[PDB]
Amino acid sequence: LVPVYIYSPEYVSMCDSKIPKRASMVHSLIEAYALHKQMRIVKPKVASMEEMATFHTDAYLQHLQKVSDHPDSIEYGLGYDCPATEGIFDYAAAIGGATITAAQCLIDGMCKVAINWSGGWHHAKKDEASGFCYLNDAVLGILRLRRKFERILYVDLDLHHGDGVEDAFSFTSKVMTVSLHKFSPGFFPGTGDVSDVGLGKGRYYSVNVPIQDGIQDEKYYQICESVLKEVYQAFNPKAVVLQLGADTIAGDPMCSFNMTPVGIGKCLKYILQWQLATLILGGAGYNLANTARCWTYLTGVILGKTLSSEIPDHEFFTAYGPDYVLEITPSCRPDRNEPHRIQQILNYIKGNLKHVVI
Ligand SMILES: CN(C)c1ccc(C(=O)NCCCCCCC(=O)NO)cc1
Ligand SMILES: [K+]
Ligand SMILES: [K+]
Ligand SMILES: [Zn+2]
Repeated sequence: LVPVYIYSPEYVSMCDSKIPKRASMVHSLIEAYALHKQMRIVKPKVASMEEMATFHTDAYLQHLQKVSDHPDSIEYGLGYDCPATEGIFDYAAAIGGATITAAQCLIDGMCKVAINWSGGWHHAKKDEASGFCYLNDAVLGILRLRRKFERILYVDLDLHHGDGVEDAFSFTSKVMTVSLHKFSPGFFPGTGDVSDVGLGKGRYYSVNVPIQDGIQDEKYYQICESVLKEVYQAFNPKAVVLQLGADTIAGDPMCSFNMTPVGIGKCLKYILQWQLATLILGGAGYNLANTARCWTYLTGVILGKTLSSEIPDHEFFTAYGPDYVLEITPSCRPDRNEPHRIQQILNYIKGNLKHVVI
């Protein structure tokens, strides 16, 4: 019935310690619009060792636990991108447990939509941290959904390729991954061309949409809708995990895409009208107020509400200056997506999906 909102004061505090206080900012703006009163608030459980090991190796988890300049930390992806800091293991278990909790609410029929805005760390591998992701909560959520759902669709609308989730399932046809992302030689993580379709028994069950700098709402939605329409018809998913990293939004320091929350919101609406069990994740997002703006707007989308344009007073009201509105304005810079290259990509994907059964 009513969407589940994964939240506790303790969870937000844990998450608050790259994105300082971002979790507080997201939650307080959502509360400032009183959207929490229309959702079922569910305290997240901390992920157990066994739950985390549904994906990650015990060697990696014990190392993460142990360092939470160790000679083995380079081997496990900890360092330049993923600093070893105290309590990072408790932080990871909290995020992983929160997404698992959301997945369990979906399995139990408590809701059709469960939200963990602090999840979405799509780069972590079974045995290695990557791209500021210590634990892959999306994979953990998908593996939990697999207890019930025979076909799971993962949609990744983060600026970056969801490589960790794709690689985790690249050999299976039970989970289809779809990532829209900037793809450009030199741009992290460097994978996810349209020719990347998965491996072995999973061949054609990964979909990658490489997009160039400067794309705005209308063309982004056209791409997303056409891919997801073809995907829905070909795969007939029974559950969806949706990653909504806001580093695509105009004003992010990544300064790559030029999206607003309204355009992401149309993609979200298209997925929601499927009326499937849907697990909503956040992810990256480096302009903190814009990320709160985005995910607050999307929470309203989930609840079918139109939010007031004026940022309501709350703890972080001043971060929304000097104009204090919810809307985000695209930057005045070129869209580098050639329409015929985009259509070539769509044709390639359509052909790939003709091989997908059931
Ligand atoms: C100014 N400064 C200190 C930095 C700027 C950029 C990066 C970076 O992109 N590094 C490569 C790793 C990018 C991982 C992207 C994480 C993400 O948003 N995934 O969705 C690093 C430092
Ligand atoms: K993506
Ligand atoms: K797959
Ligand atoms: Zn990203």
